[PDB]
Amino acid sequence: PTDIDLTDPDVYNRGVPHEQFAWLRRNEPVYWHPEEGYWAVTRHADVVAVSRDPEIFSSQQGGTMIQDADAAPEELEKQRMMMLNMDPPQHTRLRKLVSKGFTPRMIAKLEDKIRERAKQIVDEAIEKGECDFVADIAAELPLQVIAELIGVPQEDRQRLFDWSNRMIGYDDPEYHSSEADGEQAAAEMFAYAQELAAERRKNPRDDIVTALVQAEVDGQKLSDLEFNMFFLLLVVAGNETTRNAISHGMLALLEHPDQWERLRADPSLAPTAVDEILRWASPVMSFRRTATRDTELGGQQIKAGDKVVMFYASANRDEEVFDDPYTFDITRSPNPHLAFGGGGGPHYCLGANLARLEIRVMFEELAERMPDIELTGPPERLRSNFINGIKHMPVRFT
Ligand code: HEM
Ligand SMILES: CC[C@H](CC[C@@H](C)[C@H]1CC[C@H]2[C@@H]3CC=C4C[C@@H](O)CC[C@]4(C)[C@H]3CC[C@]12C)C(C)C
Repeated sequence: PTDIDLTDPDVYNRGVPHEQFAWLRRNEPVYWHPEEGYWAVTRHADVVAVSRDPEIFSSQQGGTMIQDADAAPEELEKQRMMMLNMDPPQHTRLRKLVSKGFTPRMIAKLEDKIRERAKQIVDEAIEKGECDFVADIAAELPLQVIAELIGVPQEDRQRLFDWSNRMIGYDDPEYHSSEADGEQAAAEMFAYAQELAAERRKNPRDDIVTALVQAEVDGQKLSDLEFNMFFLLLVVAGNETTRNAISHGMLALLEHPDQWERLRADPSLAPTAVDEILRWASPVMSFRRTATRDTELGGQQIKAGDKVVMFYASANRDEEVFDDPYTFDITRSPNPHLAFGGGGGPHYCLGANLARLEIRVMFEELAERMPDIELTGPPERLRSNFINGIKHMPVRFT
């Protein structure tokens, strides 16, 4: 087709450009886009290869955002204490410090409380009748859960939601008002997080803030900025990913009504349904790396300093991996999708167990309760070159 600029948010205004991805996978799977420029990596195996080699494909050298913020090097330095933008050994140490609360056994203990919240959220949405599926359901469950898990009082959860909207929504006019919105949001959140850390140091609780201030690995503890940036990461990741998998998942189930019928008849399909909802929605569309040295990928020569972009949404339609990839099949198995990153990468989603649980519980509850969910208008996409997000989705229940 054309040589679309896949770092341009407007390219995604009418949905994920899956035909361009499909053409690239078949014809130019490792493709240099000129513009200085970037390599588009669109095949499943190549995204896996890039992800599992941080020595060659660095997250630190040029950060992980896909658009050229090169001549503003102050924004790279403002984000370099983000765990996402660290290479080993720095990243290894930080990941060990923060990982304890997200092991499967730690996440498994949350299922009953998550289920209680999802049941109440769905109940209140059903009584409301007409509502926004995002604000009242898809956003509300992960927001309540992430507040309770972190240790933020439920009364303050709306501040968490507004902050993270301002931090990721820098390309959407509704979510942000000026170029310093996210920086100011970060300053406010850092002040809030430090208050919480101070309280839990004096008086520990069973929450993630207490786990973080108490954590100690190899004689190391979290510094103030390390704590602040992980607190931020948890809040934003918790509020800007799961809700989009839920929104796009509900949309796909309504757009493929036979699949929704079968989930409501057999709720034991929910685990595989979650993975197909993640493959389908690919809420995190892409992440960037930078080649630390000359190297070859898919028979293509990548130089030191070259920007390399992994497109997870393209990999999640790779015909070599998924049979009939444009079919939404909630029983698809196996389903080695890359929605959480390439398998084998050191940055593979720390919250993957929590995300799956939240999505599974929510759609179970939406299924067990069997209201007739129906769209009353077109969903409004988030303007972004990074998130595949739904801002609003008006629906009617029963
Ligand atoms: C719900 C859908 C989610 C998706 C699709 C998603 C996607 C991703 C992706 C693609 C990465 C980077 C992988 C890589 O670079 O190799 C990542 C990293 C990460 N995610 Fe998730 N995520 C989700 C939910 C969550 C949640 C709920 C949390 C925590 C509350 C979370 C916490 C993190 C953290 C801390 C990292 C950085 C790990 C590191 O750098 O070592 N994520 N996520
Ligand atoms: C939903 C995806 C999820 C998390 C990715 C987040 C944590 C990345 C995305 C956008 C970044 C911000 C951009 C601009 C600035 C301004 C700066 O002054 C302070 C740092 C800050 C807020 C950056 C803070 C970090 C942000 C939110 C998954 C994939 C981990």
